[PDB]
Amino acid sequence: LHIPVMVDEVVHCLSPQKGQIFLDMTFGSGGHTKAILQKESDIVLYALDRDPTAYALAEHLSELYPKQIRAMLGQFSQAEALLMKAGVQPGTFDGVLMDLGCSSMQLDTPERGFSLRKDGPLDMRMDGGRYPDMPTAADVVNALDQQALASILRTYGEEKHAKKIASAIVQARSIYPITRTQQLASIVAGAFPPSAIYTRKDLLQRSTHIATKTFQALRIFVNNELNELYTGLKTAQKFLRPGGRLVALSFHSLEDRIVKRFLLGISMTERFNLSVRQQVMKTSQLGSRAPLMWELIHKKVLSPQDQDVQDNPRGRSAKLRAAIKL
Amino acid sequence: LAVADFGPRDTSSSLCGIDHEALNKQIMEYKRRKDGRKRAKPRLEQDSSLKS
RNA sequence: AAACUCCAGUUGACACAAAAUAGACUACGAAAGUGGCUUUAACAUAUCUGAACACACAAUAGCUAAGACCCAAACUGGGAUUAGAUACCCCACUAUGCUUAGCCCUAAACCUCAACAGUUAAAUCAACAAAACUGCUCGCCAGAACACUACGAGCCACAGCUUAAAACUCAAAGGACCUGGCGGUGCUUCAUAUCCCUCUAGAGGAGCCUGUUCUGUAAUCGAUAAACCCCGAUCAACCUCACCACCUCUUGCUCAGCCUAUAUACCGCCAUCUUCAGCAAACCCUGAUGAAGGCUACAAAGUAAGCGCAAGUACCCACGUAAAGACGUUAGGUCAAGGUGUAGCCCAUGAGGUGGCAAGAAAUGGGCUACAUUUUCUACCCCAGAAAACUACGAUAGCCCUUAUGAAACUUAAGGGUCGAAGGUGGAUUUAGC
Ligand SMILES: Nc1ncnc2c1ncn2[C@@H]1O[C@H](CSCC[C@H](N)C(=O)O)[C@@H](O)[C@H]1O
Ligand SMILES: [K+]
Ligand SMILES: [K+]
Ligand SMILES: [K+]
Ligand SMILES: [K+]
Ligand SMILES: [K+]
Ligand SMILES: [K+]
Ligand SMILES: [K+]
Ligand SMILES: [K+]
Ligand SMILES: [K+]
Ligand SMILES: [Mg+2]
Ligand SMILES: [Mg+2]
Ligand SMILES: [Mg+2]
Ligand SMILES: [Mg+2]
Ligand SMILES: [Mg+2]
Ligand SMILES: [Mg+2]
Ligand SMILES: [Mg+2]
Ligand SMILES: [Mg+2]
Ligand SMILES: [Mg+2]
Ligand SMILES: [Mg+2]
Ligand SMILES: [Mg+2]
Ligand SMILES: [Mg+2]
Ligand SMILES: [Mg+2]
Ligand SMILES: [Mg+2]
Ligand SMILES: [Mg+2]
Ligand SMILES: [Mg+2]
Ligand SMILES: [Mg+2]
Ligand SMILES: [Mg+2]
Ligand SMILES: [Mg+2]
Ligand SMILES: [Mg+2]
Ligand SMILES: [Mg+2]
Ligand SMILES: [Mg+2]
Ligand SMILES: [Mg+2]
Ligand SMILES: [Mg+2]
Ligand SMILES: [Mg+2]
Ligand SMILES: [Mg+2]
Ligand SMILES: [Mg+2]
Ligand SMILES: [Mg+2]
Ligand SMILES: [Mg+2]
Ligand SMILES: [Mg+2]
Ligand SMILES: [Mg+2]
Ligand SMILES: [Mg+2]
Ligand SMILES: [Mg+2]
Ligand SMILES: [Mg+2]
Ligand SMILES: [Mg+2]
Ligand SMILES: [Mg+2]
Repeated sequence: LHIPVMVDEVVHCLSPQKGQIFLDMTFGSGGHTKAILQKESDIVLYALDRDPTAYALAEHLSELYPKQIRAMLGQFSQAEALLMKAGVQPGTFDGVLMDLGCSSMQLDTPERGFSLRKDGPLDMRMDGGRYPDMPTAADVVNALDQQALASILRTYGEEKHAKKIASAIVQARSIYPITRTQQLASIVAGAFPPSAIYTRKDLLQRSTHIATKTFQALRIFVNNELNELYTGLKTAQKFLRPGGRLVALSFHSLEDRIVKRFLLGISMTERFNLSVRQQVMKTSQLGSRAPLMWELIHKKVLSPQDQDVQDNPRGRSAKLRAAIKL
Repeated sequence: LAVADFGPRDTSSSLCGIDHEALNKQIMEYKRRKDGRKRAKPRLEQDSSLKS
């Protein structure tokens, strides 16, 4: 079982109260959505997900609360149109809970293809066939050139060995099609000496497969999570009430940066991890930020309790960024 | 600028860092189609001029 | 931002902290060190050398105890930046820097030059540093690494200091210098249809033509980043043809033949920098006759020749445009122009006949025609009349029918008829032109 990550913080943060309408742009399993419909019995809630399996769960769970929860299906970009059909263009949503990442059910079910450990079709697509033409991870690896595929790994996977892990994929695909998760994992391992398979470690300091950065990289290029995250936040702002509390959850750095640089106005094209020294050097050259539209409830990113991390290691990297619209 | 007459006075491609559009265009075309060695030290290179 | 707001400014009072200028001086001391003022004491030796351990010292940091505390400041806390943590930045503050009394005994404690005496003549001298040496004495060294380590021993030192190995391992390690490459290297001047902006017309969007890719097919090959992509072709209905299927021939058009492999064996002919100005010899001289170097015009070691540039020539000039453009670079292109080295086939990888492929789910390059009013049609070749939005502009496309060529034409070309589509001047990007 997967407990909703930081459910206690997200509930306190949004303080759901009677007379307030809320949105959920990532229903998924619905653990967070259900934790929010428990504290306040008079709450109004809206749900959304990219997975039709997740949208069916919400529809089945809608029986528990007939109108307090309203289920919707679609991507972040398509969310505004879907909600615009309802007619809530101003929205006046008190809070938008934009949980991020892959659902526990999505990656616990081997058929969905998200787990390298198990053997499933190399789908790695949050979409559940709602768009049967949407390329899957298998398609991405078999088509793109080394330079193109290396960029996917480098930019989205934070993978130093992008050229080494991409060349192995290019050679492997020629010999046979890459259609299964384990088939890819073995190819990526084959780019390195056999001992490399578990040399790398996580921040938890527990050995991880040497292809855990290629499964994350493709997952984010197949589902365009990063570009869809920028529109998703923007749409929330337009549909978010003034004085309404937004709450995001970033499990990896790339998504965390966008949430940080969006709630603070920082340009998305600035250099990453800028030090104070570099900031001085940057502006010294020019010598020769706009008003913020948010009020961060908690100034610094929250993180899961160390005890809770061991119980749910999947959510160890959950960085909660809360803000109030201005 | 003081002399001048002003008249009567009243994307995501860079965000990710990859050409996500161009990458997904090549995949669509694919979907349609289907559906070291030793080097000798130069000073030690052997010559036969003296033997000739 | 935080912090402060008994804050900040003026004025006055006020140090156990630190000592502008002088100091561009180069002094004192054994070294370490010593640069505000005064006073006291005071800077060993009438031959030199003489210690890891004796004797006495020894920056900074640090230890123990007691004081001082302006300012600085490891650490720590807060703020900020950061995906986040630490650091870099900001604020506050501590050990510590100070005094006293004990320790600790280290430094790139380095003029990286042991002390003393002597010489400037020999050879000046591997190199660099810092001109080259002689006598004499003490200390020290004997491949790299292991190793400022282990053990032993001594020490007020207890995560310490001093002295200091061996085994296993290697064929180098190392010093100086030269060249090249490279620098998130300095400065300087640059590109002239160009690196960017600026100027004009385009490409990228539409249709069509054409190449390529992919897919398809029993059914060629080669080119394929710049430097491939209307390229070998100044050109494929048969032929061409090298491909596929079937059939046929065997000293075969040839004193046979092979478009069989290898352009990474080559000649031949070229691409490319080149919208370059350099390349290769023969000598001479400098550096001690080292790797190397060789220019000063009021000239200081360079020079008599070759190739390219240049000149000259072609076109309408002496301008411009052609042509030319070395060596070298990319084992660049071409064995399928022809020839040919090497390897392979010889009833077959050779030769001949018949028929056939040469398509489009698509993607992409180049071009053509357009989207119209500076336009469309007609007359005229520039003083006109009409057209001008769903019967306008717009196909060189589709379909149908003629004609031309041919033995052969749904197929190639031209013409006519019919049809009247997308397109409404095209994002990122990009081509050409003085
Ligand atoms: N661009 C997007 N638009 C909509 N839903 C998305 C999305 N990207 C991811 N998602 C979905 O959002 C969920 C995030 S992970 C699951 C979190 C959820 N609150 C839970 O019940 O666990 C997944 O269901 C995922 O498929
Ligand atoms: K002074
Ligand atoms: K001075
Ligand atoms: K020194
Ligand atoms: K150099
Ligand atoms: K155009
Ligand atoms: K050649
Ligand atoms: K040939
Ligand atoms: K040959
Ligand atoms: K074109
Ligand atoms: Mg403040
Ligand atoms: Mg003496
Ligand atoms: Mg001794
Ligand atoms: Mg001594
Ligand atoms: Mg000593
Ligand atoms: Mg001392
Ligand atoms: Mg002290
Ligand atoms: Mg202070
Ligand atoms: Mg103090
Ligand atoms: Mg003092
Ligand atoms: Mg000193
Ligand atoms: Mg001595
Ligand atoms: Mg000399
Ligand atoms: Mg030795
Ligand atoms: Mg030491
Ligand atoms: Mg020791
Ligand atoms: Mg000992
Ligand atoms: Mg076009
Ligand atoms: Mg071809
Ligand atoms: Mg080829
Ligand atoms: Mg070739
Ligand atoms: Mg090339
Ligand atoms: Mg024939
Ligand atoms: Mg033919
Ligand atoms: Mg043949
Ligand atoms: Mg060649
Ligand atoms: Mg002439
Ligand atoms: Mg001329
Ligand atoms: Mg020419
Ligand atoms: Mg010439
Ligand atoms: Mg070659
Ligand atoms: Mg031949
Ligand atoms: Mg044959
Ligand atoms: Mg018309
Ligand atoms: Mg026609
Ligand atoms: Mg005829």
